[PDB]
Amino acid sequence: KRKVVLAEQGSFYIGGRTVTGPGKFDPSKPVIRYSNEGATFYINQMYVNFQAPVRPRGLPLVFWHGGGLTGHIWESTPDGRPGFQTLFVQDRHTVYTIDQPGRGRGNIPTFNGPFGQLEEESIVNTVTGNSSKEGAWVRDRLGPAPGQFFENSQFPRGYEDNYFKEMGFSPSISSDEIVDAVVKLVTHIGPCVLVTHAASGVLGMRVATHAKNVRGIVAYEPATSIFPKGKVPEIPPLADKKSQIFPPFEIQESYFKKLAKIPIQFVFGDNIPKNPKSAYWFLDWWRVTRYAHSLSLEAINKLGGQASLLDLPTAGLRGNTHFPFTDRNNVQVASLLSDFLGKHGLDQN
Amino acid sequence: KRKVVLAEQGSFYIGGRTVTGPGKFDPSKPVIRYSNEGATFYINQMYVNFQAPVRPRGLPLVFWHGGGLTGHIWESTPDGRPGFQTLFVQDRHTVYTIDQPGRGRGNIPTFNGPFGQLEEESIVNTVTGNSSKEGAWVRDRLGPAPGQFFENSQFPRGYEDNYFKEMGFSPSISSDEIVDAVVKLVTHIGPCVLVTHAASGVLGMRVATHAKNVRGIVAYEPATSIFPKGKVPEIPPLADKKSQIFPPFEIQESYFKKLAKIPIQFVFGDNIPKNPKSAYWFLDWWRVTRYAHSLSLEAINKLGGQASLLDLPTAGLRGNTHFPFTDRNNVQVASLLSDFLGKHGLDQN
Ligand SMILES: CCOC(=O)c1ccccc1S(=O)(=O)NC(=O)Nc1nc(Cl)cc(OC)n1
Ligand SMILES: COc1cc(Cl)nc(NC(=O)NS(=O)(=O)c2ccccc2C(=O)O)n1
Ligand SMILES: COc1cc(Cl)nc(NC(=O)NS(=O)(=O)c2ccccc2C(=O)O)n1
Ligand SMILES: [Ca+2]
Repeated sequence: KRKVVLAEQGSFYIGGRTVTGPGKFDPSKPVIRYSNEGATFYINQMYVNFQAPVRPRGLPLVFWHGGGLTGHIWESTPDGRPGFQTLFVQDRHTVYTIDQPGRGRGNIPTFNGPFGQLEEESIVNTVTGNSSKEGAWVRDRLGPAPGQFFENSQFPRGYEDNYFKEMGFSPSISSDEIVDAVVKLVTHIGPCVLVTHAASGVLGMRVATHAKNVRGIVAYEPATSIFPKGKVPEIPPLADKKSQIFPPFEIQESYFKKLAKIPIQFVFGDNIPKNPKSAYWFLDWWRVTRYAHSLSLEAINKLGGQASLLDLPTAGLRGNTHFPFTDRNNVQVASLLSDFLGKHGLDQN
Repeated sequence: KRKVVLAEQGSFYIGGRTVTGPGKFDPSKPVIRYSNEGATFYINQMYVNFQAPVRPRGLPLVFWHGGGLTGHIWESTPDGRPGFQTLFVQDRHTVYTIDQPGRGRGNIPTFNGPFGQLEEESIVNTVTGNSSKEGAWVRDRLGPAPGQFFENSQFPRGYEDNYFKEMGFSPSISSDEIVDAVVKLVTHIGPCVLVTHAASGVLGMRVATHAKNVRGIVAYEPATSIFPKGKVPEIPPLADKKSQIFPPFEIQESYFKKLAKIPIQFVFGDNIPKNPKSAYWFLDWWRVTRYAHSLSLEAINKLGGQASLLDLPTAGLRGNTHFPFTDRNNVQVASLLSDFLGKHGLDQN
């Protein structure tokens, strides 16, 4: 089960643009100096890895990490078991994994000067934000509070250090430029399936409205909902009566209707409450966010779509976290993804 | 020949520490906020990838990228040919590739606040530095000035954008903490060989003085020379009679002596001038830096060592850049690395 046979593997950079400092470069002057003089910088490019099996069947899969993550989460679980990259090469799909602009091997746009600043232009903000171990613990629903685990947890307990070390900050790159890089990738590889997670959920939906080569989407616990412009349904605030979920993204209806042309599945793990929970902000946040997504999928289906919501507990899988593809039962989670691909013929040539 | 059979592959995080923000975490309060309140942050951890062949022979190889780079440079060349990772898995070595702390999938230590600042504490500097395309062009000796190639160049022309997109800034993480992470990796792996490049040259030498598991070093064009404390020889300034090379790193003789106990090879490419070249700063810089390394290797041999300098043109290979392992003749470069491993018994069990 750890063995993998690759016809080919590799990695490359795609997307991005260039920005430039003032003046001219002189090769006789000291080159190692604090200066943007005569400088050309490549910024906002994306890193892409691929592994291809011998005799691939069906469409390539593009795995797109969630917020603050990298392609590592598709490579291995925190306790060292095979990730979805290995599992789906074994399932005879070519597999692409990316580090989006601003994350991991993607570009972080900084120069000579305060972070993110190229002379007078602010490419990204100098002030950053970042989550904590404690924030990530409850965001990911390991348990209701740091140090605590829900009863039938599929988290790989004992490997907390490995898990939280994989997370980090994102600079303030425009979401337009992240979408642009993946649109370019989808043009490059041809017909494919996007497999997204959390923060890349809404970005993958946006990519699909720009790229007909996206033939299906599976999104693990997407973080932001998407609706036709001006048609966002009423969404309640959280139980604290003061907080709200992420403002839904709105796109013009002519683009939204492209989401009705491909199969789309949103997958949710366990321990999302049915009723308000004022004591546990992130549990309540997930309740209302999942509700918003159910309305988003309904709007897609009313336009002729093929969108569905899969709650892993309804499929017989209990205890999954916000990362079902690295949980202890990730092989069973992968089996459900294979089922989706097979149902729609995305595993056949 | 692109096919690769892996007994196993994966990745993991290792090394690093934690820093903590003020106060306590309350799961009832909004978790997504501009605050380090109650926050634990994992910082300065390293990303590690591994690919193991069936029936490995000899010691595992740890490939360590140069300055501003990532493990991508061992995966593929800019024009998409197999990198040393593939070539040496095919050569029946287990291959580790790393993204060191502060680069790629390694941690970049920043929080909520100005880049690198945790409340009143500066973990890394807010002001960054970075090379340009122009500076990298002449540092890497593609040619004497940006956009110009040496006639004999082994660079994969036409893939310049791909090449420069792989480079980025590094935050001011202490070199001690980078060495510490690799020492911990070497402890985990067991006996191994370090293959370093440019900025990681001096760091790999330091790791070997702390880790008897390092059984050999091959360094491609190391950037900083190393000497016993108080025994730095006379090194001239550059031809401009103003600039100097990087100040040599000095270590205790009792640690320096450990470098005499393992085989060490420094590898240099082509187009490094023999005589002073005041018109081309980085060509002259490489002349004096290579000279300093010659004296460093001499110092190791006078302690009973086996340290050698391989100039690729003397082996019949002409035109190599600062990245010989991604140049057009990188298969021939790899053959010379296999020759070194075989002479010293590092390719047998
Ligand atoms: C006219 C050719 O198209 C391009 O210019 C182009 C476009 C987008 C990304 C990369 C390239 S590229 O060629 O500069 N490089 C690649 O195509 N890279 C690449 N490298 C690997 Cl190792 C694999 C791959 O696709 C599987 N693609
Ligand atoms: C957890 O605690 C904190 C603290 C602070 Cl300051 N910022 C964040 N931001 C995110 O988690 N941003 S997200 O983009 O990864 C994301 C958000 C909601 C739900 C999911 C995700 C996610 O992609 O995993 N989380
Ligand atoms: C090229 O032009 C500029 C401009 C500025 Cl501001 N800073 C740098 N820094 C480096 O290249 N730093 S290095 O660490 O990668 C390195 C240095 C010398 C020789 C080799 C390397 C190297 O690792 O490849 N280069
Ligand atoms: Ca989302």
